Amino acid sequence: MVGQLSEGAIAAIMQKGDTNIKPILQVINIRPITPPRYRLLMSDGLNTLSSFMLATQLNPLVEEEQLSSNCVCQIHRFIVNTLKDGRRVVILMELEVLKSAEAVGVKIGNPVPY
Amino acid sequence: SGSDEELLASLDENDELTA
Repeated sequence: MVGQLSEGAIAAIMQKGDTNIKPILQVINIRPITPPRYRLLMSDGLNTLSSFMLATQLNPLVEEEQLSSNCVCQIHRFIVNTLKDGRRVVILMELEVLKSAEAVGVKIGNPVPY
Repeated sequence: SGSDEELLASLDENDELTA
């Protein structure tokens, strides 16, 4: 099932910074860090990365459990911001939920933190 | 991958310059 995810997308965003991709990722978990702002640990099957933040327009997907731990989604619009210390933050502006947490049922593979 | 603070500071690049 790691072949269901865009393996290498996390490294690509962190290195090349390009936003012209529509990666398919698994949500590992979600945490409010504040009108709540949600921080997501995402997986591309190879790596995990927690510097993801959801646009607040998408908050209802979290609050109604459609975007939830182990669900699989496809990002359709995101922005990259690069911090003074070299860290890159991804803001998820638009996405599609492709498969519910309940339909996936497990964390896919054994991704390691980027 | 970043503190919550610098993640939130990243929403406002002027704040990120001096965080």
